[PDB]
Amino acid sequence: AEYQNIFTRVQVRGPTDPGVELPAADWPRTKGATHSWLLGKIGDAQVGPIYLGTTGVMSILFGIVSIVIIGMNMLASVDWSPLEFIRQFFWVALEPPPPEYGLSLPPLNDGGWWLIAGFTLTLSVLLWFARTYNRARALGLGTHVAWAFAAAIFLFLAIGFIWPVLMGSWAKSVPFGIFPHLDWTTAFSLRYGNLYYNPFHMLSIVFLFGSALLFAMHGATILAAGRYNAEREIEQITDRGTAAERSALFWRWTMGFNATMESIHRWGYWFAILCVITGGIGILLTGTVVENWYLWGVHHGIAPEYPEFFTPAVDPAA
Amino acid sequence: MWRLWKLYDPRRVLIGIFSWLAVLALVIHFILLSTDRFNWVGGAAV
Amino acid sequence: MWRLWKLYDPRRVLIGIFSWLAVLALVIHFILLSTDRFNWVGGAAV
Amino acid sequence: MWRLWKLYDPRRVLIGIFSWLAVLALVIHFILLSTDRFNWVGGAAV
Amino acid sequence: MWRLWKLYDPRRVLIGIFSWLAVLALVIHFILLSTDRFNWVGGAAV
Amino acid sequence: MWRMWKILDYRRTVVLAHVGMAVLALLIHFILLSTENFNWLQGNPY
Amino acid sequence: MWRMWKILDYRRTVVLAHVGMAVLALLIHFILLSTENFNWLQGNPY
Amino acid sequence: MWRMWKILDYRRTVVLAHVGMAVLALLIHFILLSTENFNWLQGNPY
Amino acid sequence: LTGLSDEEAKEFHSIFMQSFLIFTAVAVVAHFLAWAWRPWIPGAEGY
Amino acid sequence: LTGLSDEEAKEFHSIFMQSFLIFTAVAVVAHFLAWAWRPWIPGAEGY
Amino acid sequence: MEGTGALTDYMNVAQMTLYAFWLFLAGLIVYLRMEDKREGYPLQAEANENCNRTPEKKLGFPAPPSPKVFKLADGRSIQVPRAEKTDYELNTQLRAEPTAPWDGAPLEPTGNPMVDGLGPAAWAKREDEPEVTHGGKQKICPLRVATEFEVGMSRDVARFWPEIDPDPRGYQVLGCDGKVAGKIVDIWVDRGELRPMYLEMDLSGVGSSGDRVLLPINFARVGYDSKVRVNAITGQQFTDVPRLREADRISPQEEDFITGYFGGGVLYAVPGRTEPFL
Amino acid sequence: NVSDEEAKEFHAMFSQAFTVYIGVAVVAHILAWAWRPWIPGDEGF
Amino acid sequence: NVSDEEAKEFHAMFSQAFTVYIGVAVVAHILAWAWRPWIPGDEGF
Amino acid sequence: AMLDFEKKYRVRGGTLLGGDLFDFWIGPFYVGIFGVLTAIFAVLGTVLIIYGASQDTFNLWQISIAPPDLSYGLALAPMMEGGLWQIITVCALGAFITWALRQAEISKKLGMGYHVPVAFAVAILAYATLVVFRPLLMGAWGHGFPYGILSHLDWVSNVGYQYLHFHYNPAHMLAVTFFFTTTLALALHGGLILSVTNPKKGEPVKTAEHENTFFRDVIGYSIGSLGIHRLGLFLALNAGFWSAVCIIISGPFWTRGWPEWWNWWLNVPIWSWG
Ligand code: BCL
Ligand code: BCL
Ligand code: BCL
Ligand code: BCL
Ligand SMILES: CC[C@H]1c2cc3[nH]c4c(c3C)C(=O)[C@H](C(=O)OC)c4c3nc(cc4[nH]c(cc(n2)[C@@H]1C)c(C(C)=O)c4C)[C@@H](C)[C@@H]3CCC(=O)OC/C=C(/C)CCC[C@H](C)CCC[C@H](C)CCCC(C)C
Ligand SMILES: CC[C@H]1c2cc3[nH]c4c(c3C)C(=O)[C@H](C(=O)OC)c4c3nc(cc4[nH]c(cc(n2)[C@@H]1C)c(C(C)=O)c4C)[C@@H](C)[C@@H]3CCC(=O)OC/C=C(/C)CCC[C@H](C)CCC[C@H](C)CCCC(C)C
Ligand SMILES: COC(C)(C)C/C=C/C(C)=C/C=C/C(C)=C/C=C/C(C)=C/C=C\C=C(C)\C=C\C=C(C)\C=C\C=C(C)\C=C\CC(C)(C)OC
Ligand SMILES: [Fe+3]
Ligand SMILES: [Mg+2]
Repeated sequence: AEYQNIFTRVQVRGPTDPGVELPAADWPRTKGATHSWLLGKIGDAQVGPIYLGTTGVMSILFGIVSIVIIGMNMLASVDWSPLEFIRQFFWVALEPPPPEYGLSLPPLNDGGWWLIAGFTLTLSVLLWFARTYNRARALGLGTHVAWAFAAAIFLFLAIGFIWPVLMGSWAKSVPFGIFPHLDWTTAFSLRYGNLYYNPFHMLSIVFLFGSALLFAMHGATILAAGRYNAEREIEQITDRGTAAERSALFWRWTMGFNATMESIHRWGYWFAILCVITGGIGILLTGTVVENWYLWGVHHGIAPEYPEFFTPAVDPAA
Repeated sequence: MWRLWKLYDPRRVLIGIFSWLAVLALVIHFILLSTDRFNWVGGAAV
Repeated sequence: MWRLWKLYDPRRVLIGIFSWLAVLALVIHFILLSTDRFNWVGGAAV
Repeated sequence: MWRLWKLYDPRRVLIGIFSWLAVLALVIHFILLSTDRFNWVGGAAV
Repeated sequence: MWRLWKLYDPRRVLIGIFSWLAVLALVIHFILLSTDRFNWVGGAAV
Repeated sequence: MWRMWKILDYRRTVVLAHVGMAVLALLIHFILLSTENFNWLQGNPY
Repeated sequence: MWRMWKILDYRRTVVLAHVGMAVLALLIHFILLSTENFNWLQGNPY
Repeated sequence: MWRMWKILDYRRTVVLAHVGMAVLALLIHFILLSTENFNWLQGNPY
Repeated sequence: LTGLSDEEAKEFHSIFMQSFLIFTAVAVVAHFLAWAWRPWIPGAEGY
Repeated sequence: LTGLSDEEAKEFHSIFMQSFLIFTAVAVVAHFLAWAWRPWIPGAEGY
Repeated sequence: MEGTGALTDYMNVAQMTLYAFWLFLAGLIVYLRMEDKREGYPLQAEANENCNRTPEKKLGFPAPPSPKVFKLADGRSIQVPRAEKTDYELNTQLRAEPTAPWDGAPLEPTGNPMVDGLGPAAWAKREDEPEVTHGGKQKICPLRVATEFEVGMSRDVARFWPEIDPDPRGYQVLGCDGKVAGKIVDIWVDRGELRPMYLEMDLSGVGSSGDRVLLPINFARVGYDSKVRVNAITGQQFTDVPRLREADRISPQEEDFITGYFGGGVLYAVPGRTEPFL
Repeated sequence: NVSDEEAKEFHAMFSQAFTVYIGVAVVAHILAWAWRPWIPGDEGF
Repeated sequence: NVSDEEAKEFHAMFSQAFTVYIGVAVVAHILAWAWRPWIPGDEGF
Repeated sequence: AMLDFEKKYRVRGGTLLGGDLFDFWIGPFYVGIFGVLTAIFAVLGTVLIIYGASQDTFNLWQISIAPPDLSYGLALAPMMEGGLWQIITVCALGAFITWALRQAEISKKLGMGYHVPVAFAVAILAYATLVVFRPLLMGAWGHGFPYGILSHLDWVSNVGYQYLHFHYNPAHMLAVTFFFTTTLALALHGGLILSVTNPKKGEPVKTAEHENTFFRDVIGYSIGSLGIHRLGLFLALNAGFWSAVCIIISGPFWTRGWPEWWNWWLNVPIWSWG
């Protein structure tokens, strides 16, 4: 019977926080900020205010146009039926151009809407990167969050823009839909011979699994050391308390080595961005310098060989 | 029209314009390359 | 050689040796069970 | 142009250049290997 | 050249060298075992 | 109307108009490019 | 060669030697078991 | 060129040079091993 | 407002307009050369 | 031991060179034995 | 193997790009490992750990980097690892005796480990000046001096369903053995994270009604029966909880003192907690 | 650090085990070669 | 921070190691060229 | 050797079993009784894996300890026909369980909560789902995945395609979402801490007020320093838990193509529209 530090029991509500004052060139923040009891159980209860700047507003405008174009094409695909839109919600999409158009501009209803939606969505994420970059600089912080986001954009641009351009056709890019973009993910692996054999896909999984592993470790460690005020990590970095000592000692005694309170966030930071960086690189390599990842794996001696269990099929057209 | 720079930071406007010019120039040059007529490196005939 | 025990705690070497002997005995017995000739319970013929 | 070295740490610039030179030299050497004409270890005939 | 043992801790250099020597020896012996000409326990003819 | 600037902030309104018109101008030019009758680079018969 | 133990701690070297030789002794025994001519448990013709 | 050691830390450079040259030497030996004309282990006709 | 006086704002505005006009002047000459190479306004039958 | 004197550093180096030479000499003897078994430098035609 | 991407008879672009990342990843792991060694290094190798019988400093691989300098907002520069935190750790004389003379043997505390600071009761050396917020206010402060704070995130929840939005002021504090140590008289809040950090309580059940003591919120089980249960320590052991130097302020050093004491009860509160199941 | 006597004591302890370990290893390899030599000829084993 | 005398001593042992490494590397490349030249002719190797 | 602040923490007690017999450190590692058990299990499993490598191939990627055939059912197989995989599986389960029990002793000795062993138990639960629970429900140990770096990737591929489109698995969709969300949360949390404690050069280290302000400026909400670690653990553990759910329902509770599972959505009377 002990407090498990899962939900906050006792809460205190002060005045709503306007935030750290910005330089006298940024737009005023919004004036709407409230407190939610439900969100205070997990963490900070205050919702709002939000900053709306030049890049923030422009990113929303590009993002809305992208979402409207995708949504209207989805709704038109089911003959404007809201009932069929709900029924087919996971299946509808905005389809990329067919392969015949290459990298040229296709007609609106033959991949043109996809290219416009992709362009405006790319602009919105690029402007959102600048928005995240400027907010960190305005408060005098480092731009680590912005560059972590830029790593995510790299995979977003590699999958949807850079790799299709290298392949010479917009058709290879991914449709704007839920199940259709899962179909693209599977068809990508089928087309290029089991993307499991892509080494950068393996590495991207290493850091994806390692990110969940690291946050499970770090999240549990901080919650386990929450008795000693471990969640106050800034103070524990500039002034090492016993929580940082116990957290470091917990993992040292467990697996022989440990990080610091600051350095575990570097580990988590790099694991998250390496997942997305290696993923983007692996997508760029396939189709461009590797045709069949399994045959590439056989060429490098990594494909296992299985003993006979059945009578092998022989290609009748071979 | 000189009162703009009283209202707006001259530096932040310049980055805004440069980013707009860089993005627009790249997009226009890319669109021309996609065409079968203005693709100068492809050397297509009219 | 009795001076080795002025360097290593008797308990820690006993745990180390017993762990090594336990692991080694299991591996060899298991390796023999893998081979048909020395799989005594398997009862293969020579 | 010597004023550049008061703006930037000489050590930091040299590491940046040397890393740039190392990566670029590796890239060009491997770019030549990828080509049929300039692959010296492959012994291709022009 | 003897100053190397003043700048560096000799213990850390010896471990560094022996780590390289052990790893390199393992790599080379394994590479030979992977070939057919030099795989001695494989016993392949020339 | 000159009183519009006592309700709306002129500094923010000018920025909103410029980024807003940038999105609209890009969208319309792209739509025309994605049509047969008004793609001036493709030059289809009208 | 007793001067070695003024540089390298004898107590930690012995443990390092035993664990390291354990891995090597197992590794070499397993290498022989992989071969045809030196797997004493399989007893293939030499 | 001994002023290079006031800008660069000599102790750090020597360790980095050895590791960097280990990487480069292993790479080039392995490049020759991946070729057919310079794989000395396979011994293909030249 | 920003930390610029009238003289600073007017000094920036003149250079901004000169830089804009020179940038536009180069861009116009670039488009004249481009039109001489290949016009981008097709006729009723196309190119 | 980290702050070795010049005399101790010089004597460490002398043993270091002798140990390195003995290690190299054993390796060279090993390579002559290995070369007798199967040479690793092929001719123009190969092995 | 022919086609685009080929570099030699065997090497291709996707293979060399992979080895380029292996080199980058190895360098990154070295960098990350060096960042791991900015607190607690070089390692103190006590006399019993070496055949030379003298304490030594161990760096490890990779060796610790150069010290890091943090610029603080108040106008200070602190170099990490801090000199005084290391100096304190290597100069204090522990009131504990190792169970066996060899290295790696656990320490057996001689006196009261909860007040001496051994194991789970240990505290770090921290600054004795109470922290301040960015605005300049006192960071951690009780509700009496921080009147802008009210208990309960939602008034409606705290009013009509007070079980899930409790106000623990006036509750009773129970030790790990059910002893009624005292009664909560105040809540200390962090102006930076807007959270209750401590529950101030009198010691009326085991001492005087005017003696104030701080109970960390993470060591307190605030039940639905107007009770706060402290499984960490016995009710009587509340009398030895470290006291504040100033009645209205708490320093980072004091925070470690208090959380260290309650953490000492994980092993030392009652006999048998330090013993195994079997 | 350690004295000459302690270093010599350790090396005497090391020399005992090294001789026995190398002696068994040498005898083991002589038996192993007598059983099946591991250096193949030009035609193999 | 680091004086001139140490820089001379660092460069002296650096030059010595550089000369020995470069000397062996040159001989190794001559031997490698004597084995199989790595620069193809017009018709190949 | 020990950290300069480690001495005052290396105290006696907190063990679950073994007590004073195994309560000591070897270098940085705490041993305990479960450390001896986890070392015995780890070495035994690894050496058995290396023996299985010796009988097939020493290529690191091609080493494969495959489970027995489905024809053996739940019976223990001969050693070279899946029995070695079964022995290594129980060794791995023993190694993993003793590892978490060792962390519980270390948690108690440091006065920390048992969050880390419990979070690791979710990973153990996912592994036990793959090699015990799902094989048990389907009735044969041969449904487990082989112990090989590249061979178990082929197992994942074929098992995923046994349902013709594993992306349409609803529990798999949820588990992937948690996996993607936790690395997004990790990048945000890792970056935010680094941004505050490593700001633009010259500026001082920022406070917790800057952290809340930054994320409220970007997306309008900030979860706080305590909320993010609860959220990170929540996302990671749900990723672990729903991974076990997605694989446990693949074959014991769903034998058809996963896209066909969504036919219930397509036949909801609210939006049938036909
Ligand atoms: C049959 C399917 C194939 C397969 C085919 C592919 C393909 C194709 C790809 C992957 C990719 C990945 N695969 Mg895979 N993959 C397989 C099996 C697996 C298994 C498993 C256990 O079986 C796992 C764990 C993984 C895991 C992974 C990741 C390591 C990697 C995705 C990283 C990521 O976070 O992207 C998610 C994050 C992003 C895409 C970036 C997001 C950032 C942007 C900016 C978000 C913008 C949001 C936007 C503004 C929101 C509004 C938009 C509008 C509303 C529309 N794959 C099998 C072999 N896989 C990707 C990769 O990197 O390949 C190496 C990839 O392209
Ligand atoms: C009697 C009390 C103790 C005991 C007391 C002592 C004392 C005292 C000493 C030894 C020493 C040794 N003992 Mg003992 N020893 C005992 C009984 C044994 C038994 C037995 C079955 O009875 C064996 C086989 C051994 C074996 C050994 C050797 C490890 C060592 C002697 C060789 C040496 O000098 O290494 C020297 C070689 C090295 C140091 C090289 C280190 C190797 C490194 C680790 C690199 C290997 C890499 C490896 C190949 C990687 C594997 C590949 C992977 C895929 C990566 N001892 C009993 C249990 N023993 C001596 C010793 O350890 O000195 C150092 C020594 O002084
Ligand atoms: C007994 C004495 C020691 C020893 C003592 C020394 C001393 C002293 C020196 C060397 C140096 C060298 N030693 Mg040594 N060295 C030993 C025996 C060897 C053996 C061998 C088979 O026995 C080999 C192959 C080497 C190899 C090498 C090379 C790494 C280097 C050769 C000259 C040089 O500067 O490279 C020329 C090439 C370069 C300088 C650049 C190479 C680029 C590579 C690809 C990456 C390097 C990154 C670079 C260092 C980045 C610097 C950034 C800043 C540090 C931040 N040594 C023994 C073990 N050696 C020298 C050295 O390393 O100086 C730097 C040197 O001063
Ligand atoms: C045809 C292939 C199918 C597919 C078929 C499958 C199959 C089959 C499975 C998954 C599973 C998963 N898939 Mg899928 N999946 C596909 C495409 C994807 C894509 C993508 C981008 O397309 C992604 C992101 C995913 C993601 C996922 C995850 C939800 C899940 C893997 C995580 C997990 O299991 O945690 C669980 C983590 C563990 C089990 C790790 C256990 C940890 C243990 C306890 C500790 C080990 C310690 C170790 C031995 C120590 C080593 C020694 C030291 C290093 C020294 N899949 C494609 C469409 N997918 C798996 C799953 O959910 O099952 C649980 C699964 O079985
Ligand atoms: C390290 C790689 C991982 C990663 C990192 C990462 N992602 C990031 C970041 C980082 C570091 C950010 O900083 C950024 C962010 O904002 O995070 C909170 C972001 C982000 N990652 C996001 C998504 C995302 N990340 C993903 C993945 C990942 N992110 C990786 C796993 C994925 C996946 C798995 O596919 C997704 C979907 C966004 C939430 C955010 C970037 C936001 C953005 O680009 O915004 C602009 C885009 C638009 C489409 C505009 C939307 C506009 C709205 C629709 C307006 C709504 C109308 C109206 C204004 C509302 C009010 C209504 C009125 C009626 C009142
Ligand atoms: C559930 C949420 C995520 C999570 C959490 C998590 N993992 C954890 C923890 C936590 C909280 C720990 O505390 C614990 C730890 O100490 O981490 C450093 C751990 C850990 N997670 C690890 C790995 C790991 N986690 C993974 C996943 C995840 N871990 C989830 C995504 C994966 C994946 C997805 O593949 C791996 C590989 C270890 C680094 C560590 C536990 C190590 C351990 O128990 O080691 C014991 C000693 C050994 C040497 C193991 C030997 C085992 C056998 C005897 C032999 C091998 C058998 C095995 C079946 C071989 C399989 C090979 C093939 C699959 C290639
Ligand atoms: C009717 O609906 C209303 C209006 C009511 C609102 C509803 C909206 C709805 C329901 C929207 C639903 C949206 C959904 C479900 C979207 C799903 C999106 C998914 C899952 C996307 C997943 C992957 C997509 C990717 C990765 C796309 C990548 C595309 C890229 C990167 C495109 C880049 C294109 C560029 C850069 C274009 C350049 C143009 C140039 C000029 C270069 O070409 C010449
Ligand atoms: Fe954190
Ligand atoms: Mg589709």
